[PDB]
Amino acid sequence: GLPVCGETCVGGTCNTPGCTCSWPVCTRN
Repeated sequence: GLPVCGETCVGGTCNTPGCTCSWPVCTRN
C-alpha cells in the first residue's frame, strides 16, 4: 500500500519485486 518502489505503472504492470500496480503508481503493502 506504500509508494516506495521508485516505479510508476502507467501501462498497468510493475517490474520491481514485491511491488504491484496501484494504478498508476507501484506500491508495496
